[PDB]
Amino acid sequence: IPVVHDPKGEAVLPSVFEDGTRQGWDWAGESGVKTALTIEEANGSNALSWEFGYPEWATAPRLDFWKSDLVRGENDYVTFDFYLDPVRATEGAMNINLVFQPPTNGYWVQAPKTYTINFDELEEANQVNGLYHYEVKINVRDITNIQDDTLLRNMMIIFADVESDFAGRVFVDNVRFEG
Amino acid sequence: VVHDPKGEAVLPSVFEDGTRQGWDWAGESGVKTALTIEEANGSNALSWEFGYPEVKPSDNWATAPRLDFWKSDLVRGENDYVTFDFYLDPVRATEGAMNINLVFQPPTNGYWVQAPKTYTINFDELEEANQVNGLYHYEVKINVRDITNIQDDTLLRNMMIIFADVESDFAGRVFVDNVRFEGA
Ligand SMILES: [Ca+2]
Ligand SMILES: [Ca+2]
Ligand SMILES: [Ca+2]
Ligand SMILES: [Ca+2]
Ligand SMILES: [Ca+2]
Ligand SMILES: [Ca+2]
Repeated sequence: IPVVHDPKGEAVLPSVFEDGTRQGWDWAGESGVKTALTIEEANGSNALSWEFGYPEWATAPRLDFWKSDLVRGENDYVTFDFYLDPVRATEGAMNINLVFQPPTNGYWVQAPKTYTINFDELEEANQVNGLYHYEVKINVRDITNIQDDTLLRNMMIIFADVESDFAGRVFVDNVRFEG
Repeated sequence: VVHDPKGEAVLPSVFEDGTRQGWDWAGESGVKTALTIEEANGSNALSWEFGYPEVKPSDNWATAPRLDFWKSDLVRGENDYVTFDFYLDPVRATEGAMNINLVFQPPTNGYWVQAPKTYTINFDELEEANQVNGLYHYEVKINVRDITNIQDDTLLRNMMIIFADVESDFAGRVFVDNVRFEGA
């Protein structure tokens, strides 16, 4: 049978994953990873979670969130808590990028700046018994091609390899816009 | 500050005529130090020196060198990548990384399109990089085929290259050579 995710639920922000569902989160059709998305505990709260490892954006997990009334408004950032529990992580890095697909902008605008996690610097990261925590914060005020009322349609988060050996489980929680 | 002669915009940019072949600092560049032509790896290259500050602005591009290249009839064509040779000769590089991004400003797409994939250099991995006598050589290759908001004939107007700090202590001289579009 196909991979089966936990129930999808209804798209809501902030996404907190406390109702047993993915609160509208799913794989993008073009995701390089389509493994099971389940709700798992991280740092005392339920979180969206999956496992994967990079060979060898083709190998990159790409999460997707569709919501009809998604607009930037007066928000300046998208933020989320991100946790990693590696089985292997000793070299390279991971780049996290944010994309929206406004129909008025050819179905693609990207937050200009990349959020980078450097696996050679894990012993400097916030951590509890092999669970590493990053407060991912990506500036969306800096997107000039949209206005505050532009219908964004869907948000994608891309987790791309940078010559890493990462393999393990990851967790996403508290996805929200912030001023 | 005195740069070497700007020259005329030529692509591919090989820097063999004693000029910058049209390359300059973007107005928003965080570094505006002398841009000169210097030898790297047996060829002449566009070069500057700088170091990132220890205090990191929350705007992750405020301290980034930003090169800019204006040319008429700047188009992707059937090419899939922008490539260049990038060299670093650090005096300090013990931690962090550098993110290289590529931006064009087509008037038909809001004066801003960006290659989706960042090219990242990890300073913790210098011992694994190609080097000769302290000069590290990276083959920067950035996919532009994946920009869906341009077409092969879209006038791009200008190209900038942003060299952003990722929690690094880099200080030293860098070199850029052989900037071009190329096919997959
Ligand atoms: Ca939660
Ligand atoms: Ca582990
Ligand atoms: Ca040259
Ligand atoms: Ca110091
Ligand atoms: Ca080369
Ligand atoms: Ca040196």
